Amino acid sequence: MLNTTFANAKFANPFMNASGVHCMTIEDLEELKASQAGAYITKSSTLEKREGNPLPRYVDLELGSINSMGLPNLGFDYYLDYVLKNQKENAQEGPIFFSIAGMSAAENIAMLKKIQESDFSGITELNLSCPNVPGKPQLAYDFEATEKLLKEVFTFFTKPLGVKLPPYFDLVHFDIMAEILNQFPLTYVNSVNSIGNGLFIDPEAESVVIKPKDGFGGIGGAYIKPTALANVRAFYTRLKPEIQIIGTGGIETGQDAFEHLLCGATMLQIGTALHKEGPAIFDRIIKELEEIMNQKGYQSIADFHGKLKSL
Amino acid sequence: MLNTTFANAKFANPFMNASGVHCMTIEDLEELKASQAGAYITKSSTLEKREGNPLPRYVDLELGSINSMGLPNLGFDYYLDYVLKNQKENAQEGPIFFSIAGMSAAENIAMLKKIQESDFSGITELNLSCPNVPGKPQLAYDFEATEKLLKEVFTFFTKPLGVKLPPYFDLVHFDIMAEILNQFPLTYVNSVNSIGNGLFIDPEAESVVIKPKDGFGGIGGAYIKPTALANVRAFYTRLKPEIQIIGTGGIETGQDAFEHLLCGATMLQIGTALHKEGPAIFDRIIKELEEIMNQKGYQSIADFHGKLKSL
Ligand SMILES: Cc1cc2nc3c(=O)[nH]c(=O)nc-3n(C[C@H](O)[C@H](O)[C@H](O)COP(=O)(O)O)c2cc1C
Ligand SMILES: Cc1cc2nc3c(=O)[nH]c(=O)nc-3n(C[C@H](O)[C@H](O)[C@H](O)COP(=O)(O)O)c2cc1C
Repeated sequence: MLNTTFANAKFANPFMNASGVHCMTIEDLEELKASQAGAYITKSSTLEKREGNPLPRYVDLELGSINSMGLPNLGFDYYLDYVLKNQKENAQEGPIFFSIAGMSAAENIAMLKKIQESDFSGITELNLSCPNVPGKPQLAYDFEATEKLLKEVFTFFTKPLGVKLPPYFDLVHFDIMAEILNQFPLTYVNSVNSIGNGLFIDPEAESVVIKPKDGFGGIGGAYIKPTALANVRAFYTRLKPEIQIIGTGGIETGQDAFEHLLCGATMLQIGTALHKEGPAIFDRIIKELEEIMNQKGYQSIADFHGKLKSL
Repeated sequence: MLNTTFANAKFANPFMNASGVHCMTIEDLEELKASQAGAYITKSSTLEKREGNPLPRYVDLELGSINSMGLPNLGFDYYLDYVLKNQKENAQEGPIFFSIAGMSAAENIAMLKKIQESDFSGITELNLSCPNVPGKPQLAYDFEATEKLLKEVFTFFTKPLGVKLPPYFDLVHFDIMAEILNQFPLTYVNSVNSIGNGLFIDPEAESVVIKPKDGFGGIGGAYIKPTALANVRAFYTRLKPEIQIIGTGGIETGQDAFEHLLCGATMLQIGTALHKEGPAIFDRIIKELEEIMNQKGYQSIADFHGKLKSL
C-alpha cells in the first residue's frame, strides 16, 4: 500500500538509501537492488576517482553519526557505465538515481553535459551541499552562486534533475531559495544533507573522534530530525507543485517516515540508520509504516500526504 | 575548584542560567541569586512590556525542547531598576548580566544608550539571534547588517558588552564573523542561541506541538550539543584572546560542561535542562564537574581549558 508516483515513475514504496551510504561499489548497489528499497541512489561522484579523507572519518554516535568522508568515490565514468548497463537488463521497476558532486561549477557542468549526451534515462541529483570537503564551502549557502549555476545548467540539461540541499534555519532563507528554485524546471529538491560542521568529543581521551578537519564533521541521525522535518515542510509550502520533495534526515522507524510524508515528502532516504543496520532496514521500516497506516485506517500515502495540521 | 575569571571579574564557578530560562520576574532572579549559580542573566528585554506568542509555545521533548516564546518580558525599565537596586546592596561577588533584544537596530541603540548613561556596572549581552519573532530574520545571519550595528554601538558604548550568536554551520561563516568581531573591543561572544526553526510533530494527532509560526520553533537540549561545541571551538581558535567565550547548548551533566570548557568556553549557560530541573541543577552539575576533575587529577579549570586534542 506504499505505491508512490514520483518524477512520473511508479515505485513500489518511497524508501531509498541516502547518497553516500551503502552505494560505493557495484557490489553495494546490487545489494540495494536486491533489497526491498523502492529505489536507490549512487555515491556522489567526481570526474576523478577519490580516496577521501584520512581515517577515522566516520563514527556511530548514540544519537546519530558524525563523518567527514571527503567524497570517496570510484569516479564519474565507473558509475555511468554501471547505470547504462543496468538500463539494458530491465530487471527493475523505476529509474535509478545518479548523484554528482563536482568540486567546482565547471566540474558539475562537465558531468551534467556527459549525462545529457549519454543514453541515461534515470534521474540525476546535483549535490550542492557537501559539508566535508576541506577548502570548499557549501555552495547552497551562497544564493547568488546557486542561482548562477542553475541558470547555466538549464540552458542545456533536459533530463530529470533534482538538488540535494543543506539545512536552512531562517524562514527568510526558505523564501529566497524557494523563489530561486521555482523559476526552473526542476524535478525535485532533497532536504536535507547533514547538519554541517558539528563536533563530537571523547571526554576520557579529551579529543575529537574523527581525524579530518580537526574533528568537525557532518551530523546525521536522531540529532537532525527536527531540522529535516522543518526543511521538508518549509519547502513543501513554498515550492510550485511541479517540484516534488525527497525527505532525508533522522529516519529510523516507520513513525519517522510517517512524519516526513505528513510534512510533504514523496520519496524518503535513509542514511545513518542504513549504515548501522544494513539493507534489511527496508524490510523492517516498510512493515512499521504499514502498521501505522493500518491502525489509522489509511490505505495509501495519498490519505495523509502533506496533511500536517497546525494548532 | 571551579573559580573563574571572566571579563576581569572573579566568579565562584562558571555556571549561569541561559537568557530566557528562569529569569522573567524579580522573583525568578532572586531564586537564581540564592542558588549555586556563579552568575545569572536577565530575560532579553525590549523597550516595552511584551506578552509573547500564544500558547502552547514551549514543549519539553525527550531529547531537548522546542519553543517559540516570542520575547515575553517585563520591559527594559523593569530589569534596569532591578539591577540598579541590586548594585547598592552589595550581597554578590560578581556582576549581573543584562540581556537586551530590540526588535530593530534603533531599539537596540536606544537601550544601549540608556545602559551607558545609567550607573549599571554589570555586563550587557546583545542578542543578535532571536529566532522566535515572526517577520524578523536573525540579524547575525546578515554579516553586513551585523558589522554596521556593532560599528555604531562602539562609537559610544564603553561598558562590557557581549553578543549572543545563532549557530553557524559553514567554516567560511566562522572566518567571516571572526574577522568582523575581532575589530571591536568586545568582551565576549556567547555561542549558541537555539538551532532555529526546527519542527516537532505529534504523530498520533498528526499536528505540530506549538501554536505560533505553524509549529516552527527554536531547538535546544541534547539535539544541539554537537553544533554548540563546534561553534564554541570554532570561535575559540579564531577570536583574538581579549574576547572570551560563553558556551551555551546541550549542557545537562558535568561531562557536557567539561566538554564545553575543553573546547574553550570560560562561562557556561544552562537553558533547557534548567527549565526542566529548576535551580537545584547548579548544585548537581557543579558536583559532577568536580568529580570529573578529581578523577583526572585536575585542581582548576586552567589545567584543561581549551585543551581539546586533535587526532
Ligand atoms: C557516511 C555518510 C556519507 C554521506 N555521503 C553523502 C554523499 O556522498 N552525498 C550526499 O548527497 N550526501 C551524503 N550523506 C549525507 C546524506 O545522504 C544524508 O543527507 C544524511 O546522512 C542525513 O540523513 P540521516 O540522518 O539519515 O543520516 C552522507 C552521510 C553519511 C552518514
Ligand atoms: C524557553 C526559552 C526561552 C529562551 N529565551 C531566550 C532569550 O530571551 N534570549 C536568548 O538570548 N536566548 C534564549 N533562549 C535560548 C537560550 O538562552 C539558549 O541559547 C538555548 O536554549 C540553547 O541552550 P540549551 O541547549 O541549554 O537550551 C531561550 C531558550 C528557551 C528554552
